[PDB]
Amino acid sequence: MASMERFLSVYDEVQAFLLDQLQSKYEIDPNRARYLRIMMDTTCLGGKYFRGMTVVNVAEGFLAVTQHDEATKERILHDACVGGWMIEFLQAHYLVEDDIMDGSVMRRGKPCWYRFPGVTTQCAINDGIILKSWTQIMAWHYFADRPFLKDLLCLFQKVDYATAVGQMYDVTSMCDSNKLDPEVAQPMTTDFAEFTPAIYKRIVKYKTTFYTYLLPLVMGLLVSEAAASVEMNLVERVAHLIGEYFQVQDDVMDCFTPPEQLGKVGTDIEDAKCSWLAVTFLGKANAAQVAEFKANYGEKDPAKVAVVKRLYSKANLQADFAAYEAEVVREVESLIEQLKVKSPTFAESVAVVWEKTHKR
Amino acid sequence: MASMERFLSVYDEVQAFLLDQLQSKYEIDPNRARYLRIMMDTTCLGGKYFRGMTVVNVAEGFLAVTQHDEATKERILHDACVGGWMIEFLQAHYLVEDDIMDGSVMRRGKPCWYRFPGVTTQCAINDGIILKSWTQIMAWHYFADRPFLKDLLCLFQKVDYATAVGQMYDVTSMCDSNKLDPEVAQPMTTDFAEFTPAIYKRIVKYKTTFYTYLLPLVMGLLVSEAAASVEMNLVERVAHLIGEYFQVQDDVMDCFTPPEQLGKVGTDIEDAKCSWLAVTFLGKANAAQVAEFKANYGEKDPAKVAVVKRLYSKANLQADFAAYEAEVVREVESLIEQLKVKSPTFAESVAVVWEKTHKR
Ligand SMILES: NC(=O)CN1C[C@H](O)[C@H]2C[C@@H]1Cc1c2[nH]c2ccccc12
Ligand SMILES: NC(=O)CN1C[C@H](O)[C@H]2C[C@@H]1Cc1c2[nH]c2ccccc12
Ligand SMILES: [Zn+2]
Ligand SMILES: [Zn+2]
Ligand SMILES: [Zn+2]
Ligand SMILES: [Zn+2]
Repeated sequence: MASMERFLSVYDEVQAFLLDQLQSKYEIDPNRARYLRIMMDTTCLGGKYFRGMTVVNVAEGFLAVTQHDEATKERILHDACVGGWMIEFLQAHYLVEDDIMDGSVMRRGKPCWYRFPGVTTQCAINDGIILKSWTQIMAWHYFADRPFLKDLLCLFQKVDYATAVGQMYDVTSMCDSNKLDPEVAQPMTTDFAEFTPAIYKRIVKYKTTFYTYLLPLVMGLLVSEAAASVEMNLVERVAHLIGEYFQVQDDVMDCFTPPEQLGKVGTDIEDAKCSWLAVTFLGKANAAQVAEFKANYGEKDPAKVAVVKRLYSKANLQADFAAYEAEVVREVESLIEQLKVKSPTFAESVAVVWEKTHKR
Repeated sequence: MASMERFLSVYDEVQAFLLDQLQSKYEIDPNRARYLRIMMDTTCLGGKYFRGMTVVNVAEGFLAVTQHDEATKERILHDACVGGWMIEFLQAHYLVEDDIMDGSVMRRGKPCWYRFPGVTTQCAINDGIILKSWTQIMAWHYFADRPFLKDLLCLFQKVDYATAVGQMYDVTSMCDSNKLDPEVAQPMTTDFAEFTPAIYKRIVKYKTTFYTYLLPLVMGLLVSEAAASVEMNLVERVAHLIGEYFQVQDDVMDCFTPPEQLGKVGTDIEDAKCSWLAVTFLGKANAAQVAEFKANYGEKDPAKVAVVKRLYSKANLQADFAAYEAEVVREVESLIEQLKVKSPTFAESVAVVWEKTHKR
């Protein structure tokens, strides 16, 4: 069985399980079951399934070098699929709630879920809640007697929290920290002093890397019973590095990838985000370029957004991206080599994760 | 130590723990720590702490009849407090997100959290996410080696899901079920056929009773190591009964308690909610009263809201409330007696829970 086909089949299985359980235990009626089915499908399907598949791919690496009964190999791959769907559903929660928080219009070439006519924000906040609850229902049902359940739930819990923290860092990244105050509306930064590489790294580390790289890699180890084969400090370091690179790419694409390819009109400039482009621009600009940036950043007006996009082009940030890319290739290859000391198989999974990120 | 004083002290302890951990592990800065402190305080404190205190009160019942070392009694009461705060923080999550979903203005005589000038919906959705994440961080840290941790996490997980499901039932309770469709905007019911006692019971059971009564009672048993002393089907039945009664009271107060005492302008009539008053009115009204109800329910216009409030007064729903109250007293006393068979101590805790609900 090709891994994707298996992964997708298990989607249907898990869907049927959750909807059947809503009918047999939660007194749900068929129309609300259908609404939840459509919500699940709309919010969980249609991406690349990179996160979930990584769990599968890591478990597959281990199966290739381990002795198991056929039924045990099937159980491990099933677990990896269910674990991969937990992560996909966790992502789905975040995208639903983030699109509402940000007033986003499109996601993957279709309207954000809250914008569907029969959903609205009033339902969609709650639908996002249900998405994350489903992660836990999946785990407790499929993994009830599993030796890794404790460790998986504790990991998942910490990743989810880190992610929420990172969302706070992200949506506040254009405020001056000294002024943040629930009681007082926030004038956006005028100095941009907090647009630094270290601060940027903090935002990305928490908002993206834990759920996108750390969780799938570690979940793949846990469902394999393989965590003690690896140095967890190395997994953390490589996860944070690769996940940073992934987010820098995303930031560049926000600004420069045409909307049909992105699936979205990018609005990071209008949203004053602490993006890689803004931080890097500010790391090389002269006084006049800085002053023009400050006059135009963070504003819906398209003439102002264009001035920022021009500032970026003429700053030749492509060069900085290529230098950043070269440094990450060094560090990621170094980490892959260190991982080979205790697990060559896992190191290869990490190499695959890196290629799929690097090329896309 | 009076139980409240202990409960409140443990709030400070847990707060310090979560904020210190954000600084030592999550790279948080002091201004964002302060923002999270104020969010926690605003959203978690100021109510009656009925839910959390019930956990304490049930654990206290058991301590009174059990032999324990002093240090064990302190550990059980500390656990009960932390467990009680999990529930308080879970409630806080729901109120934050519900107030946003419903576009509510006030909560406990103060602006809803999303309405604070330095919060906004964009932050508040996420703050509500963090609230629920904190429940899990508390459990894993305080209960890491506890024999009940599995059972507590699984229970909490199921209650939270039931609650989310119940929120879906509540916000869709004015739609015709046959028309619910994510793709199509929802004309509210014209027939009110789904305003029935059974349907009403389904909404309240899921939206309120599991988190308000079932979870605190069962948590109190789990932290006491006392769950096998009791018939869980009876706990469920009494929880659902008392929690129904609590919600009927709430519904009556929405409509008839002046706003300064409620802490809120009630909007259930404008919001077309399936409330006890609407269902009960429809259970006794004549044709002309029904037709006048349908012409005015579910509309902001204050002349229309007054017509509905008059319809309710002149229908003498006070009589139906008194009859409903009498029946619940029978059933709750019956259940309390059945609970005495295996645990007289627990039955008394349930009697206390009932009195605090019945009188308030
Ligand atoms: N009328 C506007 O659209 C202004 N707009 C709002 C964007 O949300 C965004 C960027 C900007 C200012 C701002 C942003 N984010 C913040 C957080 C704190 C303090 C200021 C901001
Ligand atoms: N302009 C208004 O305020 C109309 N108002 C909106 C209230 O939210 C509410 C009651 C009503 C109709 C409605 C309600 N809820 C629903 C769910 C599905 C379908 C119709 C409704
Ligand atoms: Zn966002
Ligand atoms: Zn982006
Ligand atoms: Zn509500
Ligand atoms: Zn109410």
